[PDB]
Amino acid sequence: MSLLLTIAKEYKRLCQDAKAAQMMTVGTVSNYTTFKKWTTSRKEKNPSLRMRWAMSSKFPIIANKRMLEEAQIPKEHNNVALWEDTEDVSKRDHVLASASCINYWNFCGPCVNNSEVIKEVYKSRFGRLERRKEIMWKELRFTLVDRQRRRVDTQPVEQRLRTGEIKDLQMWTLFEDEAPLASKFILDNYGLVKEMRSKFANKPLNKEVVAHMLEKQFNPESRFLPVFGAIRPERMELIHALGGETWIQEANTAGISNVDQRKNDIRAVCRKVCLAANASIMNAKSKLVEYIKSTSMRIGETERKLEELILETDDVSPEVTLCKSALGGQLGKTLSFGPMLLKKISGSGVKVKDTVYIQGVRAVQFEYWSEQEEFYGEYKSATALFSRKERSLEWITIGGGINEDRKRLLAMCMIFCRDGDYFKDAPATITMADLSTKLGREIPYQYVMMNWIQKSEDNLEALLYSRGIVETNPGKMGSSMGIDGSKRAIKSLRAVTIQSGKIDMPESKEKIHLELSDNLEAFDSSGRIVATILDLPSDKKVTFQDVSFQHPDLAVLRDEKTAITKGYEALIKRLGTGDNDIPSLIAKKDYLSLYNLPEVKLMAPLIRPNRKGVYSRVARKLVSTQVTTGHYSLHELIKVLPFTYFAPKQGMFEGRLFFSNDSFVEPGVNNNVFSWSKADSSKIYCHGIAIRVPLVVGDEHMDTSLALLEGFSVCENDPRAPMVTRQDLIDVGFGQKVRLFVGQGSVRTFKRTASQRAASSDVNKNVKKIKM
Amino acid sequence: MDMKKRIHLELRNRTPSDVKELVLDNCRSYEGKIEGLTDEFEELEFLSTINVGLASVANLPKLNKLKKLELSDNRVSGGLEVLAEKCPNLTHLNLSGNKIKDLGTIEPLKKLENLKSLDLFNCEVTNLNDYRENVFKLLPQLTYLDGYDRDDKEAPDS
Amino acid sequence: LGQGIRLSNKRKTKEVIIKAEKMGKYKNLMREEYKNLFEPLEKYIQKDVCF
Repeated sequence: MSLLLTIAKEYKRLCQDAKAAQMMTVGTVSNYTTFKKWTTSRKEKNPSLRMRWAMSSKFPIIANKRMLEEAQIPKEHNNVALWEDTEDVSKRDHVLASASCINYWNFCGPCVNNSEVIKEVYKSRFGRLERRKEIMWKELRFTLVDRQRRRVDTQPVEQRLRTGEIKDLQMWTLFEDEAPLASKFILDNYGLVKEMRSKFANKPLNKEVVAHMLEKQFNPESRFLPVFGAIRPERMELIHALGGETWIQEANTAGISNVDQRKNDIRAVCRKVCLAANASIMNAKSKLVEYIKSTSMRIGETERKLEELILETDDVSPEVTLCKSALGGQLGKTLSFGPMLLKKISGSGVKVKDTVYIQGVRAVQFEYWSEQEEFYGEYKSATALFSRKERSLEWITIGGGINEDRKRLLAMCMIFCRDGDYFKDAPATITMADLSTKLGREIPYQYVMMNWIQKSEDNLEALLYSRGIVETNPGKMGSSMGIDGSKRAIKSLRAVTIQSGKIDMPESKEKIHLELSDNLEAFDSSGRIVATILDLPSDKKVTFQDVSFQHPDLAVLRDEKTAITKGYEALIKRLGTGDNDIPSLIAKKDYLSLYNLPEVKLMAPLIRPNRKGVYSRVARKLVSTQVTTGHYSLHELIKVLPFTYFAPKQGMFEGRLFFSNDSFVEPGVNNNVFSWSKADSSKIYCHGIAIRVPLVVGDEHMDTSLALLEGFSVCENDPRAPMVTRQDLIDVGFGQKVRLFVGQGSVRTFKRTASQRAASSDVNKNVKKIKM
Repeated sequence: MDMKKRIHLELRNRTPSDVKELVLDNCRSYEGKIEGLTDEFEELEFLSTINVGLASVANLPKLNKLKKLELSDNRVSGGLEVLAEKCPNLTHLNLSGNKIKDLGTIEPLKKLENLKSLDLFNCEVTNLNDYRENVFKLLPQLTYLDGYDRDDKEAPDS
Repeated sequence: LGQGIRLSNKRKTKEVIIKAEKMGKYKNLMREEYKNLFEPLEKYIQKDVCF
């Protein structure tokens, strides 16, 4: 308004100068950032002394002037000085104010209607508070603690994201007029944005603070700390008040934040799909990728794509690793040999060949690495630090707390190093059948011996006996391990050391881009294997909740419900741009041409034939009623259209529309067959399966011009077309052009025509036509 | 969205003096307060405001030709005195889905001598004893209540 | 005499349980109401009962 005119006058005055003009004319807008640093640069060494000296004065702060005049803030109440007309050297528009002035405002001053929005701004810390309040403390005890050092997360966070996925989110919720082009993360996560937008809209707020708080709300604070007991963010956030080196304040904190359940579900799904793709013989790679992209799952309220969560988590499991490898997702340098965990500290080497005779004379190749290399190893409640040297386990130290876990870790380590005579001459018990190739897929002798151990405890005992045994020398009695896993004995194993106190887990902030084979075995720029499908449980049955396996092979429904779902899908795919589609017809109010679509003609056979006319009447009625005015709900037409194909008739409609399979849908209420919500207006739930509706038009429920972006696209710039805003963008015609401003210092030309095709397929298929 | 944009959109270049109907359902109004309404709307005879986070009806301007109103899905409570002065020619009213506790809040509606039908559903008042009868004895001019007259006579379509 | 009294710390995280025969051994810990109802009868007690 008048303020706008003042801004224009100021811009004019500033351009009248020469230097300001040169700088606002030369270069791009990014220079602003640079200019933001050359100004207001001043620091202090010990702000503490300076603060005390400074606050001692009688008007130590600065403050706005007009805000005080408007706030009718006087210069005294009962004789205490509150501010004095004057000018700071830096701001030039601020006045020196007293500490007493702040107190004055809070006690009696300018009241505001409401302030509960704060609870949303700092939601993380109110969550901390609530989690604390729901704890039941317990006694306090004194003792020594085995605190192991390791990298963990201290901030419980749902839907952990990246940074590039945030810099955009902070705009569509706060600064939409200055928003950039729509990124994929937005189009995919629409309901999330809508939620974050519903709260911080039409409110008096400082927005920079909100953005900072949102960054914290989406940042898992990763720290390298000493830890004891279970590992959960709910605890690490207050570990300081649970136990130290000499004391422990017992307390139960198991039933809060429901975090690890999501991770175990994810890993179960990963295992399932990995096995599924393994069922194949030549395309398990593409099969797995398809299973991935053909799947989704629910998190709290929202539905997220699997491949998106997989690239955000950090669960180092032999399942997640494979998936993240297929999708080209980089990851850390962490190994996996069966259930155990491993990490290399130093050393090097290279592959080498050797052979062993299974029964009598049966040569079988097995490989082993060359020079000395250190490794840390982590099994359940047990740690170890060992060294391998030319097909032998040189030394090892342990700091666990259990005998069974100790023995299992030791055995798996011995295997990992091919130490012993068994790798020189396998036992009679094993045979060529147990060797490999369940159905053709070979197996290295390593995992063979692995399962041979997991089969019987006596195999493990014999394997341990393969390691040298001697008499426990004096003094080393404490640092010795028997066959049962006892901290001391009269005779103990060879080259072993024990101790109380776990080993400090190493650390490295490194990333690597690995690959995998057609047999589901990943490689890392070397012949080393980081993961496989033999190091995971064999199989198990589970009933996954709030998941969407939208793939034929990964489906249990029959042809009837599947046909209904596919008919709905096809009917939705006509929700794009261009004439002959439902949006253009709605705009033209041609409610009749919808009845003659081909998709309804393909879904008609599924309708109950003895009452198809009556239902048809009702459906057409609703459609006209919604179309003639303009007050329609897109989630009801897509539901009732399949019935408008036949001819109306007479009869009593009793509230429900039945198909030929004794499954109905009701016009207005959500059911198992067709459900949706105003929260997530971009999804349709049919028989549990989810369907993503494109964003071409926005009906009464949808919000803020974020529901038209999938209908627009970029085109060659045309200076003839007009320039408009982001709100009038809805009044354009399908197929028209218009110029527009995007983000900052950028103008482009858009056209309301979509392009459903992506680049994956086009790149993937075209690359397959070149390897011939 | 927002009642302002909704209104400006419904007004497809039409003056706010020749319309006979308006609808603003599935919108939002800051502080549950009307925004964009004036006395300019004179020929308006119908209104529909549903699920807009409304809480009070103080701001609504003077509308005489109005003869039907809908305020369901909101959380209005207490302000029914404003309806008499602003809209004295009203006949049909609906409040199902709002915060209504006692009858003292309903008493002002007696002055709407032009009132014929009222709709109270899902409110606390309905959970009382002798509520239909006591209401009828309070508002005698009224004939229909939630779609049913005395003796439970179902009302016609329209 | 029925089941004996029970002790507890402030926060109630710990709780001793004692029989009747030994309440004469911790008469100092018990609250005044129980204390004024137990001493005059200690004479008639033998091990855990009242004559």
